[PDB]
Amino acid sequence: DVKLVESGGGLVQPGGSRKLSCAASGFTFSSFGMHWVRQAPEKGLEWVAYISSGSSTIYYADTVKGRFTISRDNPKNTLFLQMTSLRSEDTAMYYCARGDYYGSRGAYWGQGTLVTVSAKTTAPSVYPLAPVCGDTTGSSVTLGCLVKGYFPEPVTLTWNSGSLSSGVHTFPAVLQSDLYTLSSSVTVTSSTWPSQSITCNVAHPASSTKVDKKIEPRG
Amino acid sequence: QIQMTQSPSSLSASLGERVSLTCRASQEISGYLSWLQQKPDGTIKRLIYAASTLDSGVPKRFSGSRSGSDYSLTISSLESEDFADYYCLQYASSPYTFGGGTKLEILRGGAAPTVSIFPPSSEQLTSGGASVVCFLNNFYPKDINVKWKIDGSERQNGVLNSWTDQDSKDSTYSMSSTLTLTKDEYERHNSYTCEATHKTSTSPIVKSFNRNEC
Repeated sequence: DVKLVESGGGLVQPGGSRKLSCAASGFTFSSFGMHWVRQAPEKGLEWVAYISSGSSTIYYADTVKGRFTISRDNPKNTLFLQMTSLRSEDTAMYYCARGDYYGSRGAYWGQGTLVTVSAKTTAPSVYPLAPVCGDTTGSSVTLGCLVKGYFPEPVTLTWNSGSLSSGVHTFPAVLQSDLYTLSSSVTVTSSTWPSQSITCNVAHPASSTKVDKKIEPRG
Repeated sequence: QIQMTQSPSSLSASLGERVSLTCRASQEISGYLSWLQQKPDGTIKRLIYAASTLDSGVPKRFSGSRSGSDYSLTISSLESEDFADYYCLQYASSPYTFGGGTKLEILRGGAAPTVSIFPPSSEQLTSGGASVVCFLNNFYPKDINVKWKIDGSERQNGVLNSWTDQDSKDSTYSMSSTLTLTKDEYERHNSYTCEATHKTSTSPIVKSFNRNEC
């Protein structure tokens, strides 16, 4: 099925620029117009720009009119979004879409690319939450992982390199001051832990931080 | 640059129910209006174009209609697979505009949270900090109240809560409450309590631990 991978994003100092990309695959890129839609944190989708396959027609939202430039590389199956004079109002998750908004498969990692308009990167500190008390569920025991003090978002978190996917809740990051804290809880059978080694894998791309923290007995 | 007015901003509906989302344009658009659904994974997917023409593969239980100014999406019979955010789009005028959107929450049976508390790790402690975490898992409704109590007294400062969006698989929510103190405050109190109050119970769900004795 059609796949579409957004991939520019990152921290940008206000006034700063960025150039996003969207690798289209699964269909004849050259025959379709494309869109760039964005979505602010506590706001809904917003259309950004449009470009015909011949790049002969180009539409831009009043908001980004004059600072963003849409382009595409037909023989390279790629869409681009050149951002410039980046306002904090530009801080949002960016998604590219086929002209007919055909529901497309994304990247193994997710959908869209986040770009924050702000200040300073900071690496998170990953801490393993073991029970001692860590109040199970029943004959099931829950374990956690706390990623605190980081900037900017996102942080990727998995359990046992992704093998452990059932029972995990990753609560969304919460910005306090100008740093984020995120946590994930995973529920296994009383029989799994501590026997089967459970690890918390955290990745904060924005700082090349990658840590694996094994949850061990105590609390 | 036509303004699209969408309603309702949000709603909870039991499966099997009928849902009607409505979109109004600030000026004529002659039926050039689409209804897309943004799935929980970010995926945007058009359902209807030209106001009432379904895209292929789109389930017959979705249908659009126009009533004067009103553009209406109707979902006769909510399926669990229809858990998403719906937006309407006008593609009549050169600067395309979306509707405010509608956050759909699937109504469900009461579910009491499964409360668990976690004392500060040794790593954090050596760092001079102490974060006590409490996970209130798989409950419904979303409304829940968490209190932190150091020794007897209820602490309000330093709590950082975060909710989970409705689980697309079991229609429940989860919460994560964190109290953060310095290692010196932590080290000089004993019991650390996290008590949650939810519709499913009369008495608070309480979880605690006394530090002391490494």
